[PDB]
Amino acid sequence: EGKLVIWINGDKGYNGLAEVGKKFEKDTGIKVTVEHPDKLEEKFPQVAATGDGPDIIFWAHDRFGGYAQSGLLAEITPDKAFQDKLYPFTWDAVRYNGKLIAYPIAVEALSLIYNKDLLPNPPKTWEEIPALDKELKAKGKSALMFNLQEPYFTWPLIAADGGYAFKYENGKYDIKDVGVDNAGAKAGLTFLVDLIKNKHMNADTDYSIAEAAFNKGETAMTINGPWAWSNIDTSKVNYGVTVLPTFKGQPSKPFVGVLSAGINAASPNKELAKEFLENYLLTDEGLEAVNKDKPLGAVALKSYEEELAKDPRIAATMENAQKGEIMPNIPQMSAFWYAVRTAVINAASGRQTVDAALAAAQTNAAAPGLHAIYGECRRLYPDQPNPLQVTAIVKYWLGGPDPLDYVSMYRNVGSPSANIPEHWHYISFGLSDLYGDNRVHEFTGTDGPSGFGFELTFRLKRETGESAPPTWPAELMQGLARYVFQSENTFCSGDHVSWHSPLDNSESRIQHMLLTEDPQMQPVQTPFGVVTFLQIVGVCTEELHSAQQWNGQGILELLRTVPIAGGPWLITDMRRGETIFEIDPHLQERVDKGIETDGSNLSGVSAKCAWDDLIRTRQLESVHLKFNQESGALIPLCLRGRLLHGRHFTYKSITGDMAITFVSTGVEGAFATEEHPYAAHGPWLQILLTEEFVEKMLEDLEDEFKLPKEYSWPEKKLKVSILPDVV
Ligand SMILES: OC[C@H]1O[C@H](O[C@H]2[C@H](O)[C@@H](O)[C@@H](O)O[C@@H]2CO)[C@H](O)[C@@H](O)[C@@H]1O
Repeated sequence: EGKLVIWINGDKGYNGLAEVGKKFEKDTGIKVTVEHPDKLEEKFPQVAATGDGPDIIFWAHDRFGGYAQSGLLAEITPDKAFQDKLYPFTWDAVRYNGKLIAYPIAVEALSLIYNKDLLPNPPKTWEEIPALDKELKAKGKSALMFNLQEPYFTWPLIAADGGYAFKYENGKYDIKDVGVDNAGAKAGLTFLVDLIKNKHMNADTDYSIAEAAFNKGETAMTINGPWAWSNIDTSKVNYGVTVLPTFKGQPSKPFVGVLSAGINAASPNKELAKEFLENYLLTDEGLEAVNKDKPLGAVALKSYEEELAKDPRIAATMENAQKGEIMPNIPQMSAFWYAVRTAVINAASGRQTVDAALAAAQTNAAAPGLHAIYGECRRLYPDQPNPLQVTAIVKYWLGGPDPLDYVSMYRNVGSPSANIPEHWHYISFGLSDLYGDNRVHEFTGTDGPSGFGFELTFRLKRETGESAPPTWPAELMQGLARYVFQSENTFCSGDHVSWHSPLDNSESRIQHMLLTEDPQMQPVQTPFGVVTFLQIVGVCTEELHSAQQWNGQGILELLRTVPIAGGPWLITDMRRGETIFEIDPHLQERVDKGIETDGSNLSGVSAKCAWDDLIRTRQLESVHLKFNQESGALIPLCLRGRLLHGRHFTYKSITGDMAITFVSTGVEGAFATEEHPYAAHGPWLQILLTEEFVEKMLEDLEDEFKLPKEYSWPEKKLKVSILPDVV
């Protein structure tokens, strides 16, 4: 046996297609499920990896070339007698690198739908509409309303003056030659932004807002595909479907899309899928059942096409399809669509000028490394297609100071069941290789790290009454990114960073940072390398010191067990006023134990100290070490945490040039022999302590405020005193 699961976008006929699925189950006994998940075009390549996905997937052909290259689609194998049933150009739309990768279903193209009662003669040009809108606003109506959230609906205007996505030149598509940035495209988008300034259209208008407006008669026009006609029938609005308005004398060029059905390559039911598609859905009866639910446009099945051809609504669809351009199916299409999805929104909402919104989409459409990261982000935040975002306006590769080209700011609602608070999630762009053209980072192929190999992320606890994420952390990430770039020393999970300043420039006690693998962002494959995601975690100086004395990983584990200091997701709360050792005093024990068993990472310190006798190599037999109180409290960590693990530890002087290097029995390099344990080169003193003597010395050192204290022995002496160093 086997099941058959189908995905089809919500605006299409999923109920008519379900009827066809019923007839299949009747005649065959195989159950056909139909689902219309949100953002199915993005979710497919996500869950086709785990094969948790549909046996069949429906969408415009432009997406498929991208699926096919990722090996997510099985090649379809119709015989000649079936191929003759559909038009040759619709098989063209589903052909990628020589193979048929999906069955074509229907041809879609945007048309101008107008309310005959409100507007008997629809305007032949775009420029007519501002005028036409004043007349309609007088009697309380509007002239035009259509989806401005999706570039698919505003692209006909942008392309009217000849703006394009990729150029069909010399037999192929030129992937770097994108045309969203030329005069024609700016002329089209400038005109769209104008309409919104003069309040003929509103930037907030999405699909369901426009559809409701037109179907209640509140607006005289709209732009939409054959699928929308069904609901205008139910509204009983007296409407007609016609050619789109011209712009500057040239026609609107809508991207024509062929609704196609592909078969999952991980489907165990490729044969059942071939039967359902070839001998049920693709016939006069099957296509009819889907057309009745929501019109398909001009179907690819020659027979049922000639039957509907009379329908003037179809005639107007193909008239606009002729003036438009058929969408390419190359993998780079999704990139292009996203680049423009943003450009149009930013340019319309006022976030950005038309001239720079399109100049942005130009570099970002071409740019593979950027795309991949956005793809993960969109995997985490499906319902935030346009996040507040900081952009470096003077790019880092034109001499600019700030190396992060972008920093995106998402809203993470957290988890109420697992005690993870609502917070802001920042992701950076530019530490990895975004463009792969040797502009910022050396191109090192698909094998190895992409640029530095990671991007920063940050999770900031949401303060109360905060409508939007603050922007100060984007500044911080610019600071860290500069730190990495200039030094060329990369970071790993567990590393620490001394910042010595409250991260937000308020008095916050959080003044440092540990780094750790972001708990949600998953490493990505890029055509320029691999990109993992490091997350910054704010910490107090007390905690930064623990991480230096013990380890980064160990302290990170602790921040996870104290919810108000990070929790499982290590969220930074900038209003935290207590260290984790003051919240849970019994944690200090865990660290000390962690040091006794793992050992200290601290190889030395710059502190107030000196030594005295009681270039050459002076061999001595009586030594008097002098420390500050602060650096004297270190001595037990030096003994227990390093000399016992067979490691050296060095105190540098900083008031001079003296130094004291404690050396265990049996470490290479070092000139105290233990025939004569106290040798000096210099101001450079090395003193070797046997395990026996270290263990007893630790008993004798118990750190109260008495000074100067002094400890003595048969070997040696050790003072801790106060001002002498600074004087
Ligand atoms: O807007 C970007 C989007 O455009 C196209 O999506 C269309 C789709 O082709 C239509 O059948 C209908 O469902 O409207 C969609 C836009 O809301 C592209 O096919 C798609 O890849 C792209 O992301």
